[PDB]
Amino acid sequence: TSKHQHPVDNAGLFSCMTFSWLSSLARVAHKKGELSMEDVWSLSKHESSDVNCRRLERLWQEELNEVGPDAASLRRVVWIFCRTRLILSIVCLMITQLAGFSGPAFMVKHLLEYTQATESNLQYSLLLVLGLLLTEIVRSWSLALTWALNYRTGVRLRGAILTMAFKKILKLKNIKEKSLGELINICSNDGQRMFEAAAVGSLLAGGPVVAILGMIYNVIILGPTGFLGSAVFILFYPAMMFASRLTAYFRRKCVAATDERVQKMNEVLTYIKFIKMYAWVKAFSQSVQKIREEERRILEKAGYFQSITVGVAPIVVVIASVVTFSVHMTLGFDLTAAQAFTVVTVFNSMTFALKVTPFSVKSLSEASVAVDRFKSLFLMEEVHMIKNKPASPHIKIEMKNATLAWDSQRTLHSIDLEIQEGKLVGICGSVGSGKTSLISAILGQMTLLEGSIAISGTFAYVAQQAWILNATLRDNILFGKEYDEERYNSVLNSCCLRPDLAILPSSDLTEIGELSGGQRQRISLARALYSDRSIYILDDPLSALDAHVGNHIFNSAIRKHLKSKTVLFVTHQLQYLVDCDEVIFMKEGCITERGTHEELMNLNGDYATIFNNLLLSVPWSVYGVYIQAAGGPLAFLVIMALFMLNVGSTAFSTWWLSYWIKQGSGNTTVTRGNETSVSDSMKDNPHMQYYASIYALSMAVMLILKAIRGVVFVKGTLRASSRLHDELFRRILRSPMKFFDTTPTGRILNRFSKDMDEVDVRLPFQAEMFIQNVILVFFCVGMIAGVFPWFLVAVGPLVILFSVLHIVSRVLIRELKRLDNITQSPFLSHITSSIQGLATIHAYNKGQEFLHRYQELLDDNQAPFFLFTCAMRWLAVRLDLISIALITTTGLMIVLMHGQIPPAYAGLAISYAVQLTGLFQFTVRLASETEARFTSVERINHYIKTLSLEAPARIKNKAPSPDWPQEGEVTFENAEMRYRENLPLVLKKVSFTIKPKEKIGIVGRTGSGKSSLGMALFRLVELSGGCIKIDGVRISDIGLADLRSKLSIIPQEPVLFSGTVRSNLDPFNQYTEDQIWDALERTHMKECIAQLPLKLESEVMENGDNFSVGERQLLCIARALLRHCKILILDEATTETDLLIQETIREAFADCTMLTIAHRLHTVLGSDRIMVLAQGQVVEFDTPSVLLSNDSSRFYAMFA
Amino acid sequence: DALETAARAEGLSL
Repeated sequence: TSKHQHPVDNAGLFSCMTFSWLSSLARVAHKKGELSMEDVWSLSKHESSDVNCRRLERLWQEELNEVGPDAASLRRVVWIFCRTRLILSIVCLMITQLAGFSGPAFMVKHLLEYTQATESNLQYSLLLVLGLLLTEIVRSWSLALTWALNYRTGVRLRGAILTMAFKKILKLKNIKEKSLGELINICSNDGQRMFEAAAVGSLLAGGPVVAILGMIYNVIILGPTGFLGSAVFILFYPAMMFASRLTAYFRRKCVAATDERVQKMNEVLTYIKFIKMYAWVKAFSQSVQKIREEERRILEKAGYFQSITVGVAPIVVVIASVVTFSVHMTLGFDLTAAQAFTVVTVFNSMTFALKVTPFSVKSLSEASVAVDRFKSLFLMEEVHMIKNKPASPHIKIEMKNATLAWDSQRTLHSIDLEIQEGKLVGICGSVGSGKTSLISAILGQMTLLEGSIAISGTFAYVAQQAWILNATLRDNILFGKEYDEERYNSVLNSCCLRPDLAILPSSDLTEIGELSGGQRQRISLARALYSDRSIYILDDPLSALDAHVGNHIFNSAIRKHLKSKTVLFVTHQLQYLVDCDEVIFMKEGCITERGTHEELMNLNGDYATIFNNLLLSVPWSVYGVYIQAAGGPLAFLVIMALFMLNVGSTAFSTWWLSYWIKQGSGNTTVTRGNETSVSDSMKDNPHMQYYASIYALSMAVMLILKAIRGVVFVKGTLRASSRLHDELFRRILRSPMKFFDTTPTGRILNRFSKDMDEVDVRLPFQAEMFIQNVILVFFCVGMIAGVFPWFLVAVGPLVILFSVLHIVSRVLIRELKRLDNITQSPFLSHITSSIQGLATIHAYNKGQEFLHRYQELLDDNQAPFFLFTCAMRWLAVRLDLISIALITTTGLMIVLMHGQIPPAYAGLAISYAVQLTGLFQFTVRLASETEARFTSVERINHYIKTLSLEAPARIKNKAPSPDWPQEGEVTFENAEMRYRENLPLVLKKVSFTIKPKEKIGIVGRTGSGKSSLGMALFRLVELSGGCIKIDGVRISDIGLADLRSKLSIIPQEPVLFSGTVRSNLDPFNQYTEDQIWDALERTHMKECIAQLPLKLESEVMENGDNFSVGERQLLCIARALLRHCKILILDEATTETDLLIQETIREAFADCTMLTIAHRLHTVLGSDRIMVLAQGQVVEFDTPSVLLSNDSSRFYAMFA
Repeated sequence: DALETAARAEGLSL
């Protein structure tokens, strides 16, 4: 961002048309391949934010003074702001449409009429081709000028409206009235909305005029029969809007469907391990499958409609042609080739215009909504400031008999206060008494009702929430002040920030995110101390702070530093007011007791009652794997064949028109009066009915082929996507737990959440559009070549140049987009930081610096975006110029061989060549979108392929025994277990045996290995040494399901799945209802279930956060007891409810073997045996009765 | 929409 003047101000008209400045920039980019912030130009003075802001605010103020703040319309204001640019744009666009209508139609008509003639006159046809080239070039350049003007106007409007809106929000009264998210969104996308408004509306004012001109030309050429050809668009475009609405409705359905699916995915992956030792995978697998099939059906419907509404333009023109010409020929009217091809070319023209218009209409509607939202955010109450000076400077704060009512309520009544400088005043009261209300009123967010308030000097404020600036430590401490060393060191040492400095290695220069509450409080106090204002107000600075350090800070700062300035103390603790100079008690918005502290206990008021209370790019591999997932090359071949059939059938219809016209009379001898001669008239052929029938067949083929191709393509793409989904789910559910132990769940959730919907709702769309575009262009070029091969050998080098231009433009576009994103991110970060702490900024009167910073950010954010848009326009201009060269050369080629080809063939050739225009930038953009989507699918493919496989659920070891386990005897032998490779071993030579029907409690320090036994016994992580024997059978020789079906545990936290009680208890329904009722009555739950009319169908939400904690624990332990497993282990299950839970557990499993992982000694007291772990090893093994009787026993150490 | 992306792909953001 280093430049003297922008190239815009120094560019002439020709440079403005060819974008020579961006041509040089793109050449430099291609030379280097990378861009930097320094290589781009800064904003010119014409589009500076401040000047536009001044103009917009002046106009808004004038309108407000004119009509009043009751019926103000920002539409008129923006209209006056951009009137001149709008009239220039509409005049230029009118020129564009006039040229693009007068050139092709008139030149084609004259050229075909000359071709139909016999005599050769090259002096005329060369003039005609020169004229048509002139019109094409003029139309292209005028369109470029229109778009440049629209871009400049849109940039100016967006900048002005954004900065004015920011000023308005910075001058806001209350922030809790409206949500923060929408307030951020009002400054995030409204600029894009205004850009779309300006540019695409100025483009919108270009369609109806050319449509009407085309209708008039068609009717005057043909006769009263042109209405049939002009009514097709009227009868059709309602169908397109209907299809759009239906697609929107189906999308609204599938978004909710996929929200449900992703919620289920998050729920299942949250407790992946919990499912892992239960072997319940199949149930959630099937549930995900049925949700997937529902969403797949909705996607099928949406895809049918989308593929219906994709490529109607050639279909529309073909339908218009067939209907019009069948009607014209059946009713005995005559015709020639020239009229036909003029008609089809004009039809192409209105198809272009009417394809341009609709998104412009939509953008205008969105703009209307956005400006209405802005008007809503323009008419709130503005925060006032009390600037009435006091009688004397000694009385810094003065206020006399003022009452207030919170805006949303009278709170404060009949207040009389007076505080002098240098006096410390404390505030005493309860929550809701009015402390916050009074400090806010002094802050100036409250209006003035009675008397007056006198405020002098600056203010210092410390927040209850302790707002933190989004910067490093050294930035927010100065808060716009110059840096000092001794003062900063003294302030830092005063608030005990040294531990904060030592803990973080780069604490002095570490950006703070938008830490601990005490750290925020202390840095807030440090900032207040460094601020050095006049009046220092303060509320509860030691609420979240520790008592000792808070007291030390108070003594070292308030009693030392601010002994000579006015300080207001507010706190919820009344023990600090003993040494305060003056104490004010605040109660129910009215002053009741006040004075000195000693007198304040002397008066024995309500203060004393509460005072004593506290005292007591991607390679071809991705394409190949996607094709393979699609179902092999056969589906690819079928879809290509369908597209080729569609375009070839359109070619068949047009070529049949040509053949019909060329057939002529067919050597028919007719009488025209007193003599007979052969007359080349269409109506004299006795086989025109056959041609009409072939036309009807062509239209039927049109419709049927389009429908079949759309349905087949949508079905194939959705089949491929569902196959990929099923493969990924199958692999991920057979994945190791180390995946989740190492990688956070956020990445996997995002892979399931956003990437999947992205591919499903984007890749088919762009892929199909790109395929249709390329196949249409290729078929038209193939036709023109099939008429003239010299055209093909001429357009070869043009193809090479097009490839070069595409490469250069792709490089430049990618670089520009990267720069735009990298400059956009800190912009949003700054908006969030500013909106977070508005009250403090208003209190310190630092508004101007914030707005200046925001203007800087807006400038260096909008520079690259404007450059990027201009680059896209430049690419479009270049491709349009290439197409103009093509049209010129094909016109000259048609001229040169006059008299040797039938006129109908020349007409079809020129019509197709005209159709070739404006079909290249579409291809480039679609290619870019397709490669981005394939980059996403490449990421998904790498993610799925980089997985691993565990041991199979079935192994050659077979089932151990139908009655396994026979007993509850387990013996350990030298257990060596480690969490990961190279990780320190958690298990180190531990061997023990447990007799059946015994309660065993494992007690040890954190990380001693108490948790490791759960994974060790379940074969979850493979043993690194030794063996584990249960009933004399080694665990490693049993299949995963075989032993996972006979083991059950209870976790520390209740695990409740979304669904029903029946699903949450036993999804497989392998138990009878009476057994469930017996389990519930054993767990004492029928009393809480029977009264519900959905007793076994009671819905359970995520984590089951609707019952009490006792109900959750009871249902969980029921989910353990119904499995009747021989071996069951608890892991720290944790007054009356707790005792009930413990007694229920004691009475429940008295007939099995109990292993207890409990961190509480009191609960495990009286157990049969106690297990002690010494950092992965056992030191004592005996009954706890003899262990508590031994002082030297480790078990007796922590008991005291 | 197919028509919505028609005008955007000309010279505007997608």
